[PDB]
Amino acid sequence: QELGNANFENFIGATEGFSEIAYQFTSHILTLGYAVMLAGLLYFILTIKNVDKKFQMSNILSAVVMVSAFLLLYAQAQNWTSSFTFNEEVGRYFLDPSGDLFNNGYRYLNWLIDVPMLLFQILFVVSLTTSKFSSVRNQFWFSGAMMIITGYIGQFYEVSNLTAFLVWGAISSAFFFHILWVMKKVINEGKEGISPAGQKILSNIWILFLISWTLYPGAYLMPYLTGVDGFLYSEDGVMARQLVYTIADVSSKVIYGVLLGNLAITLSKNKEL
Amino acid sequence: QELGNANFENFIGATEGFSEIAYQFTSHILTLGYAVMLAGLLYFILTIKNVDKKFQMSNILSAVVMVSAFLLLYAQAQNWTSSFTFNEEVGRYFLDPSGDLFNNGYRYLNWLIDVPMLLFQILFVVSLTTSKFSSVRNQFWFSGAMMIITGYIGQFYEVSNLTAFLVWGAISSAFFFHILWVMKKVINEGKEGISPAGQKILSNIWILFLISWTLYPGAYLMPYLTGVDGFLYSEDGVMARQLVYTIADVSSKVIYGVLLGNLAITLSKNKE
Amino acid sequence: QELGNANFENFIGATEGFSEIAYQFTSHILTLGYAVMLAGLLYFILTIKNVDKKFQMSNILSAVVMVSAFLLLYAQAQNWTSSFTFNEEVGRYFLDPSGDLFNNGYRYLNWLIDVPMLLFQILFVVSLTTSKFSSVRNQFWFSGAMMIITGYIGQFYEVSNLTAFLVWGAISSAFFFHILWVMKKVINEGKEGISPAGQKILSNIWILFLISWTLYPGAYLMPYLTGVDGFLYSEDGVMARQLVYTIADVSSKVIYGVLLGNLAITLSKN
Amino acid sequence: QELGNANFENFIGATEGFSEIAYQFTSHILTLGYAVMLAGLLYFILTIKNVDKKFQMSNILSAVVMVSAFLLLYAQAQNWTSSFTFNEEVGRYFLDPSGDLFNNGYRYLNWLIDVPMLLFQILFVVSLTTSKFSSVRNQFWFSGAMMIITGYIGQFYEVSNLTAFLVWGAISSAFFFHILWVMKKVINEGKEGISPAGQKILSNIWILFLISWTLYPGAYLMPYLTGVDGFLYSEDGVMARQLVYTIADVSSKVIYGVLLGNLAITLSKN
Amino acid sequence: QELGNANFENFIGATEGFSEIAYQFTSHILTLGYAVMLAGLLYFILTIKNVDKKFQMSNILSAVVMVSAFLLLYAQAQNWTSSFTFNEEVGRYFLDPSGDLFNNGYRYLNWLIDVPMLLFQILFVVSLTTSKFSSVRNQFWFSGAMMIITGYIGQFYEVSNLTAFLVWGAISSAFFFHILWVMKKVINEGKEGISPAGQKILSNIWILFLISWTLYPGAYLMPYLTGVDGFLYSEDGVMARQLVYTIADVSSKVIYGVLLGNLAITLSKN
Ligand SMILES: CCCCCCCC/C=C\CCCCCCCC(=O)OC[C@H](O)CO
Ligand SMILES: CCCCCCCC/C=C\CCCCCCCC(=O)OC[C@H](O)CO
Ligand SMILES: CCCCCCCC/C=C\CCCCCCCC(=O)OC[C@H](O)CO
Ligand SMILES: CCCCCCCC/C=C\CCCCCCCC(=O)OC[C@H](O)CO
Ligand SMILES: CCCCCCCCO[C@@H]1O[C@H](CO)[C@@H](O)[C@H](O)[C@H]1O
Ligand SMILES: CCCCCCCCO[C@@H]1O[C@H](CO)[C@@H](O)[C@H](O)[C@H]1O
Ligand SMILES: CCCCCCCCO[C@@H]1O[C@H](CO)[C@@H](O)[C@H](O)[C@H]1O
Ligand SMILES: CCCCCCCCO[C@@H]1O[C@H](CO)[C@@H](O)[C@H](O)[C@H]1O
Ligand SMILES: CCCCCCCCO[C@@H]1O[C@H](CO)[C@@H](O)[C@H](O)[C@H]1O
Ligand code: NA
Ligand code: NA
Ligand code: NA
Ligand code: NA
Ligand code: NA
Ligand code: NA
Ligand code: NA
Ligand code: NA
Ligand code: NA
Ligand code: NA
Repeated sequence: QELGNANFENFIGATEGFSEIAYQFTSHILTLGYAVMLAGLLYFILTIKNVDKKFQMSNILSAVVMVSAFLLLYAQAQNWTSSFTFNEEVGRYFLDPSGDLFNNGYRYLNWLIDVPMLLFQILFVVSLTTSKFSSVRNQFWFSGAMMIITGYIGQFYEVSNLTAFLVWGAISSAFFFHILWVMKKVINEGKEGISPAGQKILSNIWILFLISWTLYPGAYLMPYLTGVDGFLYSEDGVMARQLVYTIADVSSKVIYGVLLGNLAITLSKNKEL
Repeated sequence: QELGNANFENFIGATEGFSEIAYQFTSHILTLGYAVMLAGLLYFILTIKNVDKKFQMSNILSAVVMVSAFLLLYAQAQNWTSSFTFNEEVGRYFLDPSGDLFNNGYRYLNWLIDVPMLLFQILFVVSLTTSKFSSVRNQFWFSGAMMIITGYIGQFYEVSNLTAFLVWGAISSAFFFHILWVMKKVINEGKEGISPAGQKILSNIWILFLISWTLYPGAYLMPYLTGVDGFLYSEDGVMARQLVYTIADVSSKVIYGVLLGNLAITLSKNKE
Repeated sequence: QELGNANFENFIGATEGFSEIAYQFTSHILTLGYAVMLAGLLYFILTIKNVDKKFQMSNILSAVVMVSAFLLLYAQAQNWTSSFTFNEEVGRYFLDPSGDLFNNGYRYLNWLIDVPMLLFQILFVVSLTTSKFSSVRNQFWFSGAMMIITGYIGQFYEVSNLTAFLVWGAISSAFFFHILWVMKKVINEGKEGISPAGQKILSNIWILFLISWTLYPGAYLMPYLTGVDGFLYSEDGVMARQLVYTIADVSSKVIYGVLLGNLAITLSKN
Repeated sequence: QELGNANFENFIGATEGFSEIAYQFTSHILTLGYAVMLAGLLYFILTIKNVDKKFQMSNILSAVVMVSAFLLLYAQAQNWTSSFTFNEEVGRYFLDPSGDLFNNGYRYLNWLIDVPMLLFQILFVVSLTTSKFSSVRNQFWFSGAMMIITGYIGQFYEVSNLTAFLVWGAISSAFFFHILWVMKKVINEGKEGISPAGQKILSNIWILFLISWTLYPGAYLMPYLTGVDGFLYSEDGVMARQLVYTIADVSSKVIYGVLLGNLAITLSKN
Repeated sequence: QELGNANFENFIGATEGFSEIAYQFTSHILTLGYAVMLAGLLYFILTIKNVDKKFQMSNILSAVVMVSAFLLLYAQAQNWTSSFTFNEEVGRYFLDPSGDLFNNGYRYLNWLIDVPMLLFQILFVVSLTTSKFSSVRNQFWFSGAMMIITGYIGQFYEVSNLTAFLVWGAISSAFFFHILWVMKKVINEGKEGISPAGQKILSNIWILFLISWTLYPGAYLMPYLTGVDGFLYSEDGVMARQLVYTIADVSSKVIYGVLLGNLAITLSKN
C-alpha cells in the first residue's frame, strides 16, 4: 500500500506486523516514558527550596521541560496504540491507518522546546569565566533549533528517500558537534572556582550529556545500523529505537536535572547533602 | 460536496487531501502549541515571588491566560486529528466530517479572553504618565473585543464569501491599529522614570508585541497571500497558517509574559 | 422521530439541522465557558493572600464554585459535540442520538451547588447589621435549591408540555424574586459603615447580580421569546440560549467573585 | 436476555428502557457527585491552616477521601452513560452491553478505602475518655471493611438470587450496627471537656452520620422497598437509588468533613 | 485462536469468557488500585513538613512513586476494560482483540522505576553502620532492575512456554532473595542507636516489606498454583492475581511510605 514519507514502524506494521512482545513492549516503554516525566515534574517542584534562591530557576526550567515532555510523550504513546491493531487470523498487530500513521514527530517537537531550556538551565548553576553568557546562550539556541528542525525534516524520508534522510541527518549532526563543543567549554569554565565535590558532579554531567545526547542519532539510524535487510530492519529495530529514545529522554531531561540540582546544593551557602 | 461557511483546510482536505508530512506536521505543531501553554503556566506560577508584591498580579494574569490557552489549543489540536482520516488507496488524509469540520474558532475564542488580560497586565508593571488608567483599559478592552469578534465572523466566510471575509477583516484591522496606537503610548510612558535596563526590556516588549500581533492578520489571509490558485491555497498554506498561529500565540502570550516578568524584576526594590 | 421530554435543541437538530456557523459557534462558546471557569479557579487561588485572613473564605468559595463549574460545563460542551453529526449530502449537523440527546441539565446541577455558595460567600466580605447571618443563609439556601430544582423539572417539558414548562418556570421565578429581595437587604446592610469606595463596589455587585441572574430565565424562555414559529425557534435561538447561559455563568460566578475580591481588598487593613 | 449476577439497572434497561428524564437525571446526578468531590478536595486543602497543627491531619484525610471519591464516582458516571443507548424507534435508552453492564461496584470500592479514613479522622479532633485510640480505630477498620466487602458481594445477587442478596445484606447490617455503637461512644466521650459550641457541632455530626449512613442500606434495598412489581422496580427506583447514593456520599464525606473542620476551629487555641 | 506469547487472562477470555462478577470485580479492583495511588500522592505531599528537612526526601520519593503508579495502573485498568467485551448470546465477557490483548506489563514497568526509589528512600531515614550507602544503593538498583526485567520477559511466556516462564521467574527470584538479604541488613543497622519507638516501626516495616514483596511471585505463578486444570486456571485465578497485585502495590508503596514517614517523625528533633 502507498505510505509515502512515513516512518519505518508503519512499513514493518503494514508487511510483517508486530508480535505480542514487540507491540506490548513498545506500548509499555512509551507509557513509562511519559510517566517518568510527570514523576520528574513532582520531584523538581518539591526540591526547589533545597537550593539558594539564585539556583532555583534551574529547578523551575527542569519542571517546565517535564510538563511538555509528559504531554508530547503521552501523545506519542497514544499514536503507537492507535496505529497498530490485532489481526485474529495471524495473531499479530498490523498498521491500522484509521488511527493515522505512526510518526516520531511528537518526540521531535518536544526536543525543539526542551533543547533550548536544558542548554540554558546549566547557566543558572555554573559561572562562565572567559565566555559571554549572551554568546553561549545564542549559540545553544540557534544550533539547538537547527539540529532538531533539520532532523525533524530528515526522519520523514527515513524510508521514502535514504539520501534526503542521510543529508538532513548529516546537517543535523554538524549542529550537534557545535553544541557538544560549546557545552564542553561551559562545563570547564563551570568547574573553575568551585569545590572538588561540585567539579566531580560537573564531570558526571558531561559524561551523562555526551552518552544521552549521542543515543538520539543512534535511534535516528536504528533501522539501518545492521545494513540492508539487517536484523534491525524489523520489529526488533522498532523496539530498540523506542527503548533508546525513552532512555535518552529520561537521561537528558530527568537525570541531567537531578545532577544540576545536586550541583546547586553543593554551591549553596546555606544547604548541604 | 456542500461545506458551506467552512475554513479552507476542509476544502483542501475534501479535494487534494493532505500528505503524511502536511497532516503530521500540522498535528505536531498544534500539539506543541498547547504543550507550551501548560509549560508556561508552571513557569508563571513558580516565578510569582521573584518580583515585589505590587507586580505579582502580572504573573497571575499570565498564568490565567495560559490555563485557557492550554484548554482551547488542546481542543483545536483534537479538531485537526478528528477532521482528517487516512485513505489507504491514495495514501493521503481526507476530510472525515464524522469528526466534524475543522474550524480555527477555538483559537479565536481564546483570543477573546486573552487580548483583554494581555493588554491589561502591562498596566500592573509600568506606570502611565500623561494617559489615564481607566481610559487606556477601556480602549484596550473595547477595541480588543471588537477586533476578535469581527475577525471571528470573517473567518467563517474565508472560502464561501471572499467579500464578507475581507470586509470583516478590514473592520478587525481598524481596531488592531487603534490597539497598536494605545500600546505604543503605554510603552513610552512606562519607560519614563525607570532604569535603562527596564527601558531596554520595554523596547524589546514593543518589538515582540508589534511582530507577534501582526502575524495574526497574516495567518488570517494565508490561503490568498499568493493570489487565486496560488502556492498557499494548498496543504502548504494550511501548514503555514497553523505554524504562524502557533508561533504568534507562543510569542504574544508566553514570551510577552516572560519579558514583563523580567521588567518587574528590574523595577523590584529587593531583586536585581 | 420520538424525542419525548427533550430540549428544543434536539427538535431543531432532528428537523432543520444546524449550519456550520450555528454548530461551530455553539461548540466554541460552550468550550470558552468551561475554559473561563478553570482560568477563574487559578485566579481565585493565586489572589487568596491579597486580602486579610477574615475575607479569604470568599476566595476559597469562588475557587470551589470554579472547580465544579469547569467539570459540569466541560460535560455540557461534550454533550453538544456528541449529539450533532455532519451530514455530507446536505452539509448540516443533525441529531445523532447514538451520542445521547442534548440536555442543558449539566448546567442546572452546577447551579444547584453554586447558587448556595455564591449567595453564602458575600456574607464573608460584608457585615450584616439588623439581619442574622444564619437567617439570611437559610433563606438563600432554601429558595436557591427550590428555584433550581423547579426550573430543572420545567426545562424537560420546554417542547413536550408548554403548560408544565411555564408553571414550573413560574414557581421557580417566585423563589428567584425572594432571593433578589434578601440579596438587596444584604447589599444595603453591607454598605453600612464601609468606605465610599466599598459602597461603590457593592452597588456594581448589585447591578451585576440583577442583570446576570435575570439572563437565566431569558435563556429558559429563549425559544419562545419571538412567539410560535418565531425567529428564535431555530438554530439562531439555540446559539442565543447557549451564548446567554455562558455570559450569565461567567458574570454570576467569575466577575461576581472578582468584584467581591476587590471589595475584600478595600475592607482589608493590610 | 441472559444478564446473570447483574444490577437491576440492567434489567430495567434491557426490558422497559429509560425515558429521557430517567436517563438524563441519572447522568446529571452521577456527574454532580464526582464534581462535588473535586470541589470538596479544593476546600479541604485550602482550609488546612484554619486549625491548629494537631487537627490538620483531619483536613488531610478529608482531602485523601475526596481524591479517590472523584476518580471512582467519575468511573461510575461513565459506566452509566456507556451502558445505555438511545433507540430512535421508541425514543428510550436501552442496555448497550458493548459498553459493559452497569454495576454500582465502583462506588462500593470507594467506600472500602473511605469508611476507614472517615471513622479514623474524628479521632484526630475529639479526645476519648474511657476508650483507647488504637482500640476504637481497630474496631472501626475491621467492621468497616467487613460491612463494605459483605455488601459488595450481596449487590451482585440483587436480581439473580434474592436470598444471597438479603443474607449478605443482613451480615453487612450487623457490622453497620457495631460501627454506629462505637461512633456513638466516640461522640459522647468527645463532648466531655469541650465548649458548648463544640458539643453542639458533635450533636450535628452524630445526626449527619446516622441519617447519611442509613441512606446506604436504603439505596441497597431501593428496588424492592415497594415489594414485587412495586413502583420502585422501575426507572423511578433507578433514579431514586442513584440520587440517594449521591446525597449519602456528599453528606457522609463532604458535609461530615466540613463539620469536623468547624469542630477543629472551635477547639483551636489560634 | 492464535494469541502467541500472551497472558493467561486472554486465554480464559478467548475460551470460557468472564462472568459479570469476574469482569466487574477485576475492573473495580484495578480502578481502586490507581485511585489509592493518587490519594497516596496527596497524603505524601501534604505531610512533607511533618518531619525534619533531612527526612523530607523520603516523603518526596513516596510522592514520585505515587505519580507514575497512578498513570501506569490507570493504563493497566483501561487495558482490562478494553480487552474484554460482553457477548449478549451467552452473557459473558470475551476477548475483544480490537482493544489489543491484555498484558500485565504496565504494572511491571511501574515496578522498574518504583523498586529503585522504594529501596533508596529508606536510606534517607535510617543510618547504616557497617555497610556503605553507595554499596547498598548500587546492589538495590542493580538487583532491583534485573529482578523486574527478568520477570517482565518471563510473564510473556506464562502460557506459550512454561519452561521459559519458570526459568526467567527463577532468575528473577535469585535477585529478589539478594534484595531481601540487603534490606534485612539495612533494617538491622537502622535499628542500632535509635529510640525504641523507631525500632518498633522498623520491625513493622520489615514484616510489611517481607509479606508485600512475596505477594508478587505468588501473583506471577497464580494460574498454576493449583496445578494443571486447577481451580486457579480460570476467571477465579484472574480475579485472585489482580487482587493480590493491587494489595501488594498498595502495601509496598503506600503503607511502606506511611510507616517510613512515621519513622521520620519519631527520629525528628522537632
Ligand atoms: C458586531 C459585534 C457586536 C457585539 C458587541 C460587542 C460589545 C463589546 C463588548 C465588550 C466591550 C468591553 C467594554 C469595556 C468596559 C469595561 C468597564 C470596566 O472596565 O469597569 C471596571 C470597573 O471599574 C470595576 O468595578
Ligand atoms: C409554590 C409557590 C412558591 C412561593 C414562593 C415562596 C417564597 C418564599 C419562600 C420561603 C420564605 C422563607 C423560607 C425559609 C426556610 C427556612 C429557613 C429560615 O428562613 O429560617 C432561618 C433560621 O431561623 C435561622 O435564623
Ligand atoms: C445579553 C446578550 C444577548 C445577546 C443575544 C441576543 C439573543 C436575543 C435575546 C432576546 C430577544 C428578545 C426579543 C423579543 C422581541 C420580540 C417580541 C415579539 O416578537 O412578540 C412576542 C410573541 O409574539 C408573543 O408570543
Ligand atoms: C544464567 C543463570 C544464572 C543467573 C542467576 C543469577 C543469580 C543472582 C544471585 C545473586 C545476585 C547477586 C548480584 C550481585 C550484585 C552486585 C551489585 C553491583 O553491581 O554493585 C556492586 C556494589 O558496590 C556491591 O559490591
Ligand atoms: C550510515 C548508516 C546508513 C546505512 C544505509 C544502509 C542502506 C540500506 O538500504 C535499504 O535497506 C532497507 C532495509 O533492508 C531496504 O528496505 C531498502 O530497499 C534499502 O534501500
Ligand atoms: C489581501 C489578500 C486578498 C487577495 C484576494 C485574492 C483573490 C483570491 O481569489 C480566490 O482564490 C481562490 C483560491 O485559488 C479561488 O478558489 C477562488 O475562486 C478565488 O475567488
Ligand atoms: C413567555 C413566552 C412564552 C410564550 C409561549 C408562546 C407559545 C409557543 O407556541 C409553540 O411554538 C412552537 C415553535 O413555533 C410550536 O412548535 C408549538 O407547536 C407551539 O406550542
Ligand atoms: C426488605 C425488602 C426485601 C423484600 C424482598 C422481596 C421482594 C422480591 O420480589 C421480587 O420482585 C421483583 C420485581 O418486582 C421480581 O422480578 C422478582 O421475581 C421478585 O422475587
Ligand atoms: C507453581 C509452579 C509449577 C506450576 C506447573 C504446573 C503445570 C501446569 O501445566 C499446564 O497447565 C495448564 C492449565 O491447566 C494447561 O492448560 C497446560 O496445557 C499445562 O501445560
Ligand atoms: Na518538554
Ligand atoms: Na492498538
Ligand atoms: Na487563554
Ligand atoms: Na486523523
Ligand atoms: Na460549580
Ligand atoms: Na459533532
Ligand atoms: Na474516596
Ligand atoms: Na449513553
Ligand atoms: Na510509580
Ligand atoms: Na469491556
